[PDB]
Amino acid sequence: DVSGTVCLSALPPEATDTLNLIASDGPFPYSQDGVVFQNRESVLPTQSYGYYHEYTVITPGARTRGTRRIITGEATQEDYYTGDHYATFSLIDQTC
Amino acid sequence: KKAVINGEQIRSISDLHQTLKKELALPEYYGENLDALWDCLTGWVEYPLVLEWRQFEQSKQLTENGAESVLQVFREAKAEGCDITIILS
Repeated sequence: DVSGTVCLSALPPEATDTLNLIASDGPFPYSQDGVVFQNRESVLPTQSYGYYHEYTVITPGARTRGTRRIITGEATQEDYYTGDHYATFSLIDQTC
Repeated sequence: KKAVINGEQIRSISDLHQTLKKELALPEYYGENLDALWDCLTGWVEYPLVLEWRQFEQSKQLTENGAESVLQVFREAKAEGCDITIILS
């Protein structure tokens, strides 16, 4: 299950930069970005293969891909953020 | 890199993830779940890797096929071209 809905302005500012790269289809910094996300723990709502895709949210300073990601769905503004390496997810509200 | 899992000793999925975090030298922030393990096999682990999973059919029992889900992740990474050899006993 999703752990709540969080305003985009309460997430790290790099999550807005990832949404803006999704909207222009890149270019992305990591070759994992844009691959299908299989939702293997079934934390997000169960959907067929190909509904979700994942993208890194940079962590400034980390020097690795780190723990933060956005996963997109296909419904309008259906974007989820995890900041703990896929253990939990929240729905992003991009209007606040 | 060689990783050994003694399958008769793992009775929780948590200890399976902790044993993977040690034997594959995953990041300290490893999320201990299947989507984090897939992210680490496609972006962090050293290769070639040899994974010896001894007494696999015992691990299947105790875990409900928490073990089979893990082993399916490794088989999918190998099918994408990561150089993994899986040896069960």
